[PDB]
Amino acid sequence: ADTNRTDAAALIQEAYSDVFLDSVSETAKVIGTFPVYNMGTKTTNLPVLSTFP
Amino acid sequence: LARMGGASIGRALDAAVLFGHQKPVTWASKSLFESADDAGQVVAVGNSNGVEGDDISGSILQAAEMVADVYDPSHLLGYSGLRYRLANQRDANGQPLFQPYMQGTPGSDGMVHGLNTVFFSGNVDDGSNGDAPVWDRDVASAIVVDRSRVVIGVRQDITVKYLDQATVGGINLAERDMVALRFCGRFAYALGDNIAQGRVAAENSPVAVITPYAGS
Amino acid sequence: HAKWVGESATAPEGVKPTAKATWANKTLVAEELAVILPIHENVLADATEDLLAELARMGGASIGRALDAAVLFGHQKPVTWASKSLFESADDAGQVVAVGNSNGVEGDDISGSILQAAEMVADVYDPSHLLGYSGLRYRLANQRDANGQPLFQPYMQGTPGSDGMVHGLNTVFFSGNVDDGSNGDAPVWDRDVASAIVVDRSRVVIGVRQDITVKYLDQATVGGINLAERDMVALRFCGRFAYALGDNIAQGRVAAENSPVAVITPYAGS
Amino acid sequence: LDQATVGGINLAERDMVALRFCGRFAYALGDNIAQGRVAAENSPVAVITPYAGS
Repeated sequence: ADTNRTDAAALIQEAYSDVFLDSVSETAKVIGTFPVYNMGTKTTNLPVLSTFP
Repeated sequence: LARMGGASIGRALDAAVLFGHQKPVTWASKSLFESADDAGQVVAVGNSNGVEGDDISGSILQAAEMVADVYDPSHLLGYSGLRYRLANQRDANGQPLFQPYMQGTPGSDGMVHGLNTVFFSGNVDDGSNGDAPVWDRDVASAIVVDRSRVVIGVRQDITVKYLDQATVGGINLAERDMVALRFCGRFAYALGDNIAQGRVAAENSPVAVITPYAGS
Repeated sequence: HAKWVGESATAPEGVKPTAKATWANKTLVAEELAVILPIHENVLADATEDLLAELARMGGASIGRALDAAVLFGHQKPVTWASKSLFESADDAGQVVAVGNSNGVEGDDISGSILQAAEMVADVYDPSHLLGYSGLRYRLANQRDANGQPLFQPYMQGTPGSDGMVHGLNTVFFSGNVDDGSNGDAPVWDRDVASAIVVDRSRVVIGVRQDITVKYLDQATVGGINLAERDMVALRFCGRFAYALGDNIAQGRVAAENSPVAVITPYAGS
Repeated sequence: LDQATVGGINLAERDMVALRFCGRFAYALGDNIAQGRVAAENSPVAVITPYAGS
């Protein structure tokens, strides 16, 4: 007879740690990188010169 | 969940603009890689030990020269660790190219040949409940771009709505004690890629690709 | 992940998708390692030296070596430690770099190989430590061109520089022996399997449940020896330790596989 | 509730409203206090039952 870990089990709490717990990281880059145009409607037209004499 | 909803939208926008991954059918512009590839502005890296310009630094200078012809190159886009790839470039005798000697060798990533570096990472919808990468390393080592020729249209920036009565995905929220966050934003993209060169309609790109060494 | 959605009232593309997030669990489990050092009371009396102070030094050092060998290479690792050893993490991730015999015309001399291993960890982590066996300064010096000029620093004049910092990685040197399970020796670091390891230090946790304690025994039965009946004594040493590796940072909808560890392997050829 | 679907009733579409009530509860009985070498059986409760005869 010896009062093993399974006889004492109800006295033995596991602990918890946040050391490896993180949110998602914001990896997106195109809005930070390229110039942004604020659109007032679904479609916008951009005229460009195509040819010259 | 608020962080996850926001971040998930930003990743999907990057993958559409760079490589055309799930790009909306109404976007008439080529994606960055597709613009350069169709313009033939593609520099393959080689293994000459830089006896040619075909080492990665000589390849970056060639890709920048292709853009600098009609446009003004400003950024280098790629995946991270570029400092470790610019270090460890070797002569036909084995000496380093990029800096004098190996002793102090992993320099700064942040500015390469006068181009600002931008690093891309993460995953996006594959169309089958799996993952696809934002940057496809099998087709591009890096992209050189003139930043001024890309316009990103923000029609509506990312918004969050809190749902506590709705039905979503067949779930009646209120009778089940569920809640949901709804995330959406509205975006557009255009590339100013064919500046006129004469009396015939031009074919250029403000984008050039460096592609990995495929051989041996 | 987000989806590109349309504007219909009845068609399937006019409805927004649902999605999950998922968490998982990693465990530190404390495991015990120990030794007992028995000796005859007459030998303690007749020796010139304080043999109990010497055996007290031997017991503590023996435990610290056995902990290092378990964490780095998985040598006699407890079955209850669910995490991969550092080498096993890199090896399963395929983050393995072989040193070559090229005089550095390849990227593959040891200084080039350290940068390739640093790049592999830097892909999803921040590498900060280089682990190996000592004398690295003498191997960093004496790296040569196909012409015989030095690769590492300008000229041979002042050439064995500091070990302590190398390619922006802090160096750490491992040495000694551990139980081979057959009453011989096994090395803490096997030089025939790895030249060095690159690691992100922050992804390793060492749990210390009980730091090493010494007990003097003069009546106990140990190893089948009745100590007091044989006019003997012993020192007992034990400590309790755990290890976890934060190896698989999430990447998307599917459960990811990564390593914060890359291995550099010796030149195996002729 | 005024917009939800509850019990098949689309509330807004039918000019209905509802009140939703909930609470969360648990119960434990501290019986079987230990008496010795063997796990003991003993209740903190005794019941009085009505006279059955006629």
